[PDB]
Amino acid sequence: FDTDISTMTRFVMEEGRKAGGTGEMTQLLNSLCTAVKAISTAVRKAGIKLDVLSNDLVMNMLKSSFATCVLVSEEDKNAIIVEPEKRGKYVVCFDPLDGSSNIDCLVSIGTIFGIYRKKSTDEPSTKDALQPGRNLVAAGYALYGSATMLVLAGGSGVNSFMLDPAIGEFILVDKNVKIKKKGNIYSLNEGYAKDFDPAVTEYIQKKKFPPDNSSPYGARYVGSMVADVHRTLVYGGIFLYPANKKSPDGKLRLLYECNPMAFIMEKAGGMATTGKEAILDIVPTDIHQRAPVILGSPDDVQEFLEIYKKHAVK
Amino acid sequence: FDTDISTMTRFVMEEGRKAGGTGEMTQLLNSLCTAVKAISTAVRKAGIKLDVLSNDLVMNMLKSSFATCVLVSEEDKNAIIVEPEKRGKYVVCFDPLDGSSNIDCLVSIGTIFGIYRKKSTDEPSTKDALQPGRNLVAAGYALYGSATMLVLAGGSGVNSFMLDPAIGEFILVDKNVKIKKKGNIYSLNEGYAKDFDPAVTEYIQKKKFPPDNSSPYGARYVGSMVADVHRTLVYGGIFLYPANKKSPDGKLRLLYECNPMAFIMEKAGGMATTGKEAILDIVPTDIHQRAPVILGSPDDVQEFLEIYKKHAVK
Amino acid sequence: FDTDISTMTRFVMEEGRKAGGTGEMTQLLNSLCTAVKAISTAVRKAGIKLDVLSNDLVMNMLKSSFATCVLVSEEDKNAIIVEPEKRGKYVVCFDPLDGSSNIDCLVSIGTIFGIYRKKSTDEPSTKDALQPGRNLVAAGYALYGSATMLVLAGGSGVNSFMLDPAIGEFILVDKNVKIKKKGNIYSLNEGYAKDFDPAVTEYIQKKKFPPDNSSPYGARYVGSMVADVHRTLVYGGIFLYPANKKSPDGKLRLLYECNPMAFIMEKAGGMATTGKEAILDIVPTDIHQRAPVILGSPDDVQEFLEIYKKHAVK
Amino acid sequence: FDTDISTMTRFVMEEGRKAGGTGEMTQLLNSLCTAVKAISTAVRKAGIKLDVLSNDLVMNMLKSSFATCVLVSEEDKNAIIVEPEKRGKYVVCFDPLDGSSNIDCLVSIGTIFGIYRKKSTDEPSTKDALQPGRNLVAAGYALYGSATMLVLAGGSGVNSFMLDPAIGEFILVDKNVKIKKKGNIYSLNEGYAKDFDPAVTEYIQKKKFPPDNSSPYGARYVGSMVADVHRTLVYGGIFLYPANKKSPDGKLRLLYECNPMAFIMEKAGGMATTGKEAILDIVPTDIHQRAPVILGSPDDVQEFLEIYKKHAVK
Ligand SMILES: [Mg+2]
Ligand SMILES: [Mg+2]
Ligand SMILES: [Mg+2]
Ligand SMILES: [Mg+2]
Repeated sequence: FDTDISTMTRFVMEEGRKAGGTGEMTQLLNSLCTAVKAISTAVRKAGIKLDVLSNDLVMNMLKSSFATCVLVSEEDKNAIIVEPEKRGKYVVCFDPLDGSSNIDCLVSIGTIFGIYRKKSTDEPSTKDALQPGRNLVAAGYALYGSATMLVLAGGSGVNSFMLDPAIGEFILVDKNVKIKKKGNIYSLNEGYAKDFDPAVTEYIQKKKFPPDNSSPYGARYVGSMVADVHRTLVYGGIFLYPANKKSPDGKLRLLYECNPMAFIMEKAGGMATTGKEAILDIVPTDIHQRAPVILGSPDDVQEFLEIYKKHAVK
Repeated sequence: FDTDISTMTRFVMEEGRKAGGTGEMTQLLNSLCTAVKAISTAVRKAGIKLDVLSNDLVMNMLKSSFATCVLVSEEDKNAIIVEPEKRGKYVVCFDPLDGSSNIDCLVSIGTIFGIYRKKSTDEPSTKDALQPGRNLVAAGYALYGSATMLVLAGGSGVNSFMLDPAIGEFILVDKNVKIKKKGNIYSLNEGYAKDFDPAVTEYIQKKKFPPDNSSPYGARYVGSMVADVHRTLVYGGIFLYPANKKSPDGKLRLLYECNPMAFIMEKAGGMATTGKEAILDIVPTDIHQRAPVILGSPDDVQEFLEIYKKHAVK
Repeated sequence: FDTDISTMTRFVMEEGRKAGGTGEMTQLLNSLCTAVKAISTAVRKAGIKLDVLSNDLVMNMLKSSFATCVLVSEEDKNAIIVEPEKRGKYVVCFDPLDGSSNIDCLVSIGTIFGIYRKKSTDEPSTKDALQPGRNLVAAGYALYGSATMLVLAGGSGVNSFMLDPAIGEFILVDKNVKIKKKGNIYSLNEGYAKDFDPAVTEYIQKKKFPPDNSSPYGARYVGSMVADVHRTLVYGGIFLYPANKKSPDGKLRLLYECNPMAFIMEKAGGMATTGKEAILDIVPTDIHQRAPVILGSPDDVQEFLEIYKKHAVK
Repeated sequence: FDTDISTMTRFVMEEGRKAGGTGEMTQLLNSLCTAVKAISTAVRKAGIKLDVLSNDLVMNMLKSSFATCVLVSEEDKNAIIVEPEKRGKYVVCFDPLDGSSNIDCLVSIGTIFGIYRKKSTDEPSTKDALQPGRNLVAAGYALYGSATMLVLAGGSGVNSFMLDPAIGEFILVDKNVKIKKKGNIYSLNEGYAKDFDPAVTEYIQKKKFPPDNSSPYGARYVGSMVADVHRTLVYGGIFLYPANKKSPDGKLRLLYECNPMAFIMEKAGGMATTGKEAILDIVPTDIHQRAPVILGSPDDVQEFLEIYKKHAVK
């Protein structure tokens, strides 16, 4: 066995010692890890709804952290104001179990969260949760796959942690990851080819028949956001979830879905945009607001952006 | 805890009692399950090559089963003749760790196997492994995902088993599964759109702009065969791995990749073909021979087949 | 000869003048009658496939009616969208030649159709054909027997028309028919006695050994749906096509087989159910969907229903 | 002046060309518009009863349309059977001049109508007017305010038309309107606070002191149904007319008041319910039957519904 275990806690603990945290973020992240480990377990045996189980699990651990004041979940109509006695300084937006639809086919589902520091001195309210993604102080997700992973983006980089099931701790596996500058994979559901705007139809076209005669990009789309975004972070490329008829503003939620993934992308060196603007700069008006997202290696989203404006004729 | 555990072993044991097996198949399948459980473990922590580890693991457990005589692996140039003392009546073709390429992105990789009964009275040789897929007596795969699954197709149906990590046994989860008649998902790497033959280009086209004005099929492609084939078995639809420039005969291997998946499809009520002929009817000439594969719900591969012949102009 | 001929056309023409039709239904029904008359002829001499001939015949006459937009046939994998120029407001579901299997033994085969008014303002699609039977505006069948009959159920009753071969017109023969309240004949293939659920086994039993010591019902089963359903409408009784092993959801199709016959039954004063629910209330998900059917005189299907629930133990 | 005028007639004329109408609906709607324009005029100068004038006006224009057979007015004890010579296929329910009580204070009063297609082949009778709101083929109202508006809900959406007094035509102003998902205004006469059931008292309470500390909803109640419902459709929010002591079943009439407004709400993307059930699903027993109504943005009536059942303890 190893005598010096590099656990996530040790890591967030060092990090917090720089800025001089009170340690709340550590309580927050520890509580979160407990919820994630419980979910990985439910998932690894749920066969021999989980959605509500996961929501409650994450909600309860978060509250017991004494580190939060406002909880916004994909699973809740309204924002949650944490009791005064368990109150703390952070606002956390989360999607307890994402990809919960195609869950049977074992397609890598996951948990997504974004953490903001409350700014107003007054009583907590939904307003605290309506901050632009650029205001996030931490963000990440857990991918429940062959192994349970937790990717975390602090204000100093992206680090990948893998759950060691023998001791139930997330061990640092990759430190300060950077997304490659240009990738060879594009990802999106081409089954909606019929509703795609001309910009996307053109961009895709340039992928299958490159004009400089290079090898065309390969296609890859899992169907679960956390899965597609993770492959993107890891091997590079681009991920697209534009608007169509069935979802004229995109299908992915802004607060607890696009923002946390946008923040991780930038910290990783990638980019995240709506075509018009960067996801992190969008100021939210509603906690369940959606947004179109194009994200990935910088050289590919930029190439996308040119084609976007060539058609914006602004 | 449950007092009556429905383990895979109990199941293959009942099944074997019908035909009146000597019990070799049970030894074979038990040895296999041990190898799979060891691999799920290596995988769940391989981060904090596996290919060769897995090959050796599966090879060794198979030999110790006293149930086999000829082993054909994706990882081996030639077929393996099992020692006389450990010799048994079955020939097993396998792919120890498939999807071993995009393994980092947690995209559901797996193990694939096909089991044949030796027919010739003479000394074992490669010839024993060169039988048409229709001659298989058992087949299945293990999907290493959120949970480790083992799908098995005996001569009586397809059953899904999920690994209970607490006791290390595969518990029967789904009995005699049937693939839906028609699905709404199509799966293939459209990044090779440029090399696709007219039949596929047309079929795909009919998917994105249905002529009867129905809703178009959704796209889904994980990149790992076992993953894509499993989602197909589960939610229905179609999976396509045709030939192109880089692979003019298809990329998937016949013996230990297409055949086992073709056999499971048929037993599930689906179909598996090359366009010209059914995968199970192809008589192999080489153990590493490849084949183009179209497989899935019957109503979709048939629809594909019409378009195939409309272009075959035979 | 008669100076005042009571033809079907005159009849649908009067009827249409009530509701104030544009006359499309008349064009539709006239085109249909032409197809039926051509088929009766092919049949009356087919000896000295017809299926495909009949499908094309009915398809072509329907399109030329300028009264339809979506055609669903038993003979077609998908629904048919009628050309814009020949487009009209109705959706018609049909089974061109039913009983086409035991056709040699002269056992009364026939054509079945159901007519729906399109509801959506948008482009025609399969969805227009997926309406519950209770939405039918007209329905009927043609029985090709000793005489060619056409039974039609408008929203005002059931009328029987017989083809006068001398002038090639269907003359009204029976106006507003009503099925008797209770009949003395039961109809179903008892050769599947082995797969029958306990409810049916009990019901049949009460038929051969009536508990009130009355005379037992006679048995009658032609093998051709249109034939059995017609004898039922005429002399009363009950017709049963439940589910078994070979057909766990029933063998008869919902859209163009059970629905049109269910609608006629109700309009005739009879009932049509699956055991659980009335056939007309089932909302279709697929154009080739099947359904178990019990239909006939009200006093008999009700008696059946009691025994059904006595075993449902819901 | 504009060379291409987008009049309501042109619009209902295009729409009718889809379904293939005989043109009756156009005659119907044109006759209606004439009655509305005459009323807007009487109203714009009635100062320098109107109720009976309006009833007669609408009754006469409707009859001259040759498009109706049964007329049900708020102003008439019984239903009206239209003469055979002027008879047509539609049944129209209407409230000629609503809000006719607080008319002096200039509070936006209006005309409300609902149109049904007759179904029975027999002689017209009151029964034709007793169909559930979900059976409506068209519905709308005219708001006589700063401008005269006509809101129409066809089976394809809601469109707002404004009367151009210079040429006396209703010009399309807003196409296919959608009610916002959640609004910030609640509307009801709180002066009956004393008779309100606990569900409403609680819901209102959650509006003035939001539990998630958000800004409380503003109050707005004009006193005239058409006015309150129109502001609701336009800016979103919720409208409530529950039952009390003075009106234990609600005050608004079902046929020509709640149904037409319920149909418009749904077509607009909103909802309309009694607390127990949706207004459109209520099958009428009497032409002057009343119903409690809660209607508006979906996110608000749903929030209401939860509180309704939390108190139904069903
Ligand atoms: Mg989600
Ligand atoms: Mg392989
Ligand atoms: Mg048939
Ligand atoms: Mg009124």
